[PDB]
Amino acid sequence: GPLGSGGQQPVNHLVKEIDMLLKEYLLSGDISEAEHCLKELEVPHFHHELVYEAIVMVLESTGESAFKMILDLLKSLWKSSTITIDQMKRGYERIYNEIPDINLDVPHSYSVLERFVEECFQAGIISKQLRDLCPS
Repeated sequence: GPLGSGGQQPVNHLVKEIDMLLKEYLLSGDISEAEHCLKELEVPHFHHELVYEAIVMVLESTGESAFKMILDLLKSLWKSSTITIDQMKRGYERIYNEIPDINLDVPHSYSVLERFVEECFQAGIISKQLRDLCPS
């Protein structure tokens, strides 16, 4: 019985779906093709992570290239009945509790989150509650 790293099996396949999905979309540039991959799976209890990862993705990035991609990506998924109101709020709240160094160290991401949040406020996907939760 050689080795022995954990008594469980590799079940992190779903995690790769989003990782590859986001990257793929950022490469191609089609929201219709992206949603297609998400439609294949019916796990609404996981998609919540997609939003967060998507937001943080650009938050750390450097350019509006991904900013509009992610924002427009989640925006469509929200009105496409793919991202319930409880999902977005739950995904955004994570940002307020997942910005340890993203804000302090390397001052630039914060300026993005603000624009990303305020931008959604006008889209009609987030209520004053969430927008108010974000630091301005």
